[PDB]
Amino acid sequence: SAKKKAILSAALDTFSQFGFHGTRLEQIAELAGVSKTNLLYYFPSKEALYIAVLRQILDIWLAPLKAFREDFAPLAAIKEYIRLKLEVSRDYPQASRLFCMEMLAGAPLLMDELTGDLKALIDEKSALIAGWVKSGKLAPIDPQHLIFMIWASTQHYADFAPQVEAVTGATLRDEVFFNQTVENVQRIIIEGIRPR
Amino acid sequence: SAKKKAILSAALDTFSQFGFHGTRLEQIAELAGVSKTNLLYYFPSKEALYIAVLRQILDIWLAPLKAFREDFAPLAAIKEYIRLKLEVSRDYPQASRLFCMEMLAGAPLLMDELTGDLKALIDEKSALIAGWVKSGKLAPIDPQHLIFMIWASTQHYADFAPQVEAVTGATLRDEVFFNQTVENVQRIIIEGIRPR
Ligand SMILES: O=C1CCNC(=O)N1
Ligand SMILES: O=C1CCNC(=O)N1
Repeated sequence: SAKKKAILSAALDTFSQFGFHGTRLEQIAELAGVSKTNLLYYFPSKEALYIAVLRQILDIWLAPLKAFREDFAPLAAIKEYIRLKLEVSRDYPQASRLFCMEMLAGAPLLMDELTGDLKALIDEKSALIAGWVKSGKLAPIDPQHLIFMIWASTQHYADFAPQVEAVTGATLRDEVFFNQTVENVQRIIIEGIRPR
Repeated sequence: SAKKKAILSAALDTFSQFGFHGTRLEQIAELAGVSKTNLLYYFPSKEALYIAVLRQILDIWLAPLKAFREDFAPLAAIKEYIRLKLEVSRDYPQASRLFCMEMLAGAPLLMDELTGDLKALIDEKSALIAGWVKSGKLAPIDPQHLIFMIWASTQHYADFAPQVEAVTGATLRDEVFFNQTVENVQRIIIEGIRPR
C-alpha cells in the first residue's frame, strides 16, 4: 500500500482547507489512516510535507513544458499544453489554490523552488520558443510573457472558480463548459501567436 | 473621507497580515488614528469593513469596463483596458492579493457582490462585446472567456509577483519591464481577437 501517497493527498486537502499554520499533523494522519509517528517516518516536519505537496503540483503542471523539444510543431504543442493545464485545473483545483495561497503570502516556504529549478526550466524553454520566433513558426512575442499567460489563464478557472461560477453559472466539472473553456483559451492564445 | 480612507487603507494592511478572523477592529483603529467607536460610525462591523475593502479594489478594476460603449472602437478599447489593469497590478498589488485570497476560500463574504452587481455588469458588457463579434469588428470569441483572460493575465503580475521576479528578475515597478509586459499581453490578446 501507498501510505506516502495517502499522506500527500490527505495533506493537500487539509492544507487547502486550513492553511499552513492552521493545519495540525494529527489531522492529516487521521485522514490518511496512519499515526502521527508513522507520518513522521515519511516527512520529518509539517514544513517538509508542505513543500512536498507543492512540489507534486509543480511536477504535474510542468510535465508538458518539460516535454517541449526544438523539432515539435509549435502551435500544436502549445494547444496541447493549454488543454493539459485546464485538465489539471479541473482535476486538482485544491492544489492549484494551495499553490496560489503560497504565492499570495510571498512564497515564504517555496521561494527556493522558484529561483532554482523553475527559473532554469523557463530559461531553457524560453530559448526554445524564441528559436521558433526567429524561424517564423510563431509571431514575434516574448516567450516568458506567453508562458505566464498560459499559466494565468488556465489556473484562473480553479483559483477564481467562485467568480467564474457567479458570472457563467458553471464550473470545469461541467463537460460542455470545460470544452468551451479549452476552445476559447486556445483560440485567443493560438491566434495571438500564429504567424501572419 | 480622509478618515474613511485611512480606515480602509489600515484595514487592507491588517487584513492582509492577519486574515479576516485574526484581525481585531482595535488594531485597525490604532493604525488609522481613530477610536474604535469612530471606526464603527463608518463601518458597523468587521465584516462590512472587509467587504468595503474588497469593493474598493472592484471599483478600481471595473472602471474601464464600465466605460465601454457600443460606439467605441473595440480593439483600441480592449488595448486600453489591458494597460489600465496592469497599472492597477503595479499600484494596488496588496489589494489584488487580498481579493484573490477571498476567492481561494470560496468567497464566503464576497459572494453577494459577485452574484449581484458583478454578474449584472458582465452580462451587460458581454452583450456589447458579442455585438462587436456579430458586426465582424472582432474575431469569433466568447466574450466571458475574453474578459476572464484579461483579468487573469493582468492580475497574475501582482498575485504571482514573487514567481515573476524569480523567473525574470523584475517587477512592475521596473519601468522597462512594465512596458514590455503591457506590450506583450496586448499583442497576444489583441492579435488573438483581431478580425481576419
Ligand atoms: O504551471 C505553472 C508552473 C508553476 N507556476 C505556475 O503558476 N504555473
Ligand atoms: O478585473 C476584475 C474585476 C472583477 N474581478 C476580478 O477578478 N478582476
